[PDB]
Amino acid sequence: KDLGITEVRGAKANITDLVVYGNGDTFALLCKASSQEQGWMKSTKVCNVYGGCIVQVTTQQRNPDGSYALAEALTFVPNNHIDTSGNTRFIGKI
Amino acid sequence: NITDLVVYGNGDTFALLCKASSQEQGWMKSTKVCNVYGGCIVQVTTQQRNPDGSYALAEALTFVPNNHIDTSGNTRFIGKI
Amino acid sequence: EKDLGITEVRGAKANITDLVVYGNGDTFALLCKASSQEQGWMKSTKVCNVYGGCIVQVTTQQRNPDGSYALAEALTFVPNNHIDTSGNTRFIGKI
Amino acid sequence: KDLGITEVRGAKANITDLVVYGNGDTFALLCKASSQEQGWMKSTKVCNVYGGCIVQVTTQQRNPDGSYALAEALTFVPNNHIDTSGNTRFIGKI
Amino acid sequence: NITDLVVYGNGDTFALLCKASSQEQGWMKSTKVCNVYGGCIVQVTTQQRNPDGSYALAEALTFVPNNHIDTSGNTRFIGKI
Amino acid sequence: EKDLGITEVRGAKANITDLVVYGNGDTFALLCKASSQEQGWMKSTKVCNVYGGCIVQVTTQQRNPDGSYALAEALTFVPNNHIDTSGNTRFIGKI
Ligand SMILES: Nc1ncnc2c1ncn2[C@@H]1O[C@@H]2COP(=O)(O)OP(=O)(O)OC[C@H]3O[C@@H](O[C@H]2[C@H]1O)[C@H](O)[C@@H]3O
Ligand SMILES: Nc1ncnc2c1ncn2[C@@H]1O[C@@H]2COP(=O)(O)OP(=O)(O)OC[C@H]3O[C@@H](O[C@H]2[C@H]1O)[C@H](O)[C@@H]3O
Ligand SMILES: Nc1ncnc2c1ncn2[C@@H]1O[C@@H]2COP(=O)(O)OP(=O)(O)OC[C@H]3O[C@@H](O[C@H]2[C@H]1O)[C@H](O)[C@@H]3O
Ligand SMILES: Nc1ncnc2c1ncn2[C@@H]1O[C@@H]2COP(=O)(O)OP(=O)(O)OC[C@H]3O[C@@H](O[C@H]2[C@H]1O)[C@H](O)[C@@H]3O
Ligand SMILES: Nc1ncnc2c1ncn2[C@@H]1O[C@@H]2COP(=O)(O)OP(=O)(O)OC[C@H]3O[C@@H](O[C@H]2[C@H]1O)[C@H](O)[C@@H]3O
Ligand SMILES: Nc1ncnc2c1ncn2[C@@H]1O[C@@H]2COP(=O)(O)OP(=O)(O)OC[C@H]3O[C@@H](O[C@H]2[C@H]1O)[C@H](O)[C@@H]3O
Repeated sequence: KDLGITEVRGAKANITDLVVYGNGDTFALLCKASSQEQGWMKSTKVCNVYGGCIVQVTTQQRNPDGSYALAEALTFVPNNHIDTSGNTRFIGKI
Repeated sequence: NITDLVVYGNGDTFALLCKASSQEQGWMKSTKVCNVYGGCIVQVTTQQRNPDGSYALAEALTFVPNNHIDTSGNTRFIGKI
Repeated sequence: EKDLGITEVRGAKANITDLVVYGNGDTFALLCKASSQEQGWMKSTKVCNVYGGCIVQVTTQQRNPDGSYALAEALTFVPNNHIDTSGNTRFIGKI
Repeated sequence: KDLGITEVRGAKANITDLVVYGNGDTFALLCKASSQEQGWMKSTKVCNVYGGCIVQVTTQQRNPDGSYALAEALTFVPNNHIDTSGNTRFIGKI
Repeated sequence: NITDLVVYGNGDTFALLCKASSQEQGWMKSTKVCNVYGGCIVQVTTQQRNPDGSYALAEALTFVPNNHIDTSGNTRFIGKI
Repeated sequence: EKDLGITEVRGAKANITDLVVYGNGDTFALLCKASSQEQGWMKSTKVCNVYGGCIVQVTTQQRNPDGSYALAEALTFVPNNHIDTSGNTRFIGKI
């Protein structure tokens, strides 16, 4: 598992057998932290919709034996969108 | 692909919005959407295979008012009903 | 092993000899399900109709090669919809 | 793990070292299915609050090696309460 | 009981509502509540210890409008603000 | 092993030599945290302020005796509240 992917173009450039259906950036990356050595990645991604957005938080932790623990959570946020017009993205009023 | 697959009801009740996967790295991630009256139900799914062949799994779900997955083109999107 | 293909209580009672049910075990009614007993997974959506809307549950279970399981659950309230079980195919729609 | 507990009185009568803080029936059992042999239990519990209720779904699956997999989920339901005045409980209008 | 415990902020931001546990059977289940303006945040927690000493964990969270955990008596409850 | 006591990005960068951060890594600001590095667990609440409310995340991680981990996450929207970080103790309150 590559712990530092930030967009679908960087994913296709680093995973040789990646298969993507639909718009791979439907959930745009808001922020992410990872340590390849400590084996973890945490990210927030946002899908803009009519009148609000869908916010996803993701955690993945690699174990010493090579296995993984995973968690995901999701919520709807009214009248906000992720702004992707800057280098540092944020959620704000539509 | 699955010889003994059994489906109850509409197996596409949650229609696929997007998906990424890698068979070698052993993970898949998808978003699926069920259109209902006045809004839609959005499901996110992650599955990761481990080196010993076992799996880690996660799921999350939310309601989105006044949106439907629009399947009228090749690229689906969630938008105003 | 876990039966991954149950669709209602009557079927569970007929296939699980020691099943114990408290209350109405069809409170969360099956909307859709897919499963493979040999590949070892099931995914289902269930709906509990309530006053003014319904509660929707999505459920995933995956069997591992060593016979253990991975599991996930998620839940949301849906206003002004109910599962309709009056026809061959069930659906969520306006109350 | 006892897979068939239905109320806090039955839990105290079967678990010798059980410790309960607060009202142990804050989340009242709505429905439950379990198989001791297949090793699983699934339950819905409901906490009545002002103007609505909190609904919890719980799944626990025992593995061949004696370990467990667990999952939980929670949502708020407006203008409904669990009715406990009958033997078979239901969620309905407050 | 925990010698190296480190707490940041108010360690009781989520106040305990109820809890059940068994040290021998190896599980604990709790509900905790954070009072906010106009409502409260309700967290449910489960932890199960395995025979090999490892753990399974689960968490869930929801917002409840116009309720607070009432801590004015020995038995706490969620009720109208 | 996982550092279970991080409270902000500056502390993570100073204690995790290969940390990589995309975007503003304090987007979810720490509200409260408890951890024991020796017992192997951490529990935290983080808040992302947005227009008209905030997003609240609760996070749990537990280390197992074999060095592996169990994890859980949950998330909800809270209307008309923000985390206030202007004082010694942070709190969620009216915007
Ligand atoms: N809820 C999802 N539903 C469907 N598909 C998803 C979801 N979530 C992730 N994906 C796909 O996996 C790829 C890499 O994911 P990843 O390497 O495992 O880490 P990440 O933090 O989740 O994604 C960070 C960025 O990557 C880009 O492509 C992603 C997505 O195409 C995206 O623009 C992300 O914003
Ligand atoms: N949130 C729940 N709360 C309480 N109890 C639950 C829940 N969810 C499931 N149960 C009980 O387990 C039995 C078998 O479940 P299962 O075999 O593991 O598969 P499934 O997809 O979850 O349920 C498919 C159908 O089975 C029937 O009986 C179920 C339920 O009585 C039902 O009519 C289901 O609609
Ligand atoms: N909440 C559910 N409730 C009931 N059943 C479900 C759910 N979720 C998935 N299923 C069933 O599993 C099949 C394959 O699942 P899969 O191979 O494991 O990956 P996926 O990302 O979840 O689904 C990608 C697409 O597959 C199609 O059939 C699905 C569904 O019939 C669907 O149209 C999906 O849109
Ligand atoms: N979100 C919770 N928060 C705090 N505490 C909880 C929660 N959930 C469960 N508990 C406690 O465990 C005991 C047994 O739990 P159990 O044996 O593991 O199975 P169950 O289906 O979850 O609970 C079925 C019934 O048991 C009674 O006592 C429960 C509770 O005091 C209750 O009235 C339940 O309605
Ligand atoms: N939902 C998230 N989405 C994206 N990224 C996240 C999330 N959640 C955490 N991160 C990143 O991991 C780093 C270390 O996290 P961690 O060490 O594993 O502990 P923690 O309790 O989750 O975060 C405590 C503080 O750490 C700082 O940096 C964090 C974050 O940049 C932050 O200011 C936290 O407020
Ligand atoms: N979402 C959280 N965010 C930050 N920190 C958290 C959260 N949740 C828990 N904590 C911290 O762990 C300590 C012990 O946790 P614990 O021993 O593992 O069990 P518990 O049921 O979760 O908490 C029972 C009571 O303990 C007190 O201190 C807690 C908290 O400081 C609290 O007042 C609890 O009300």
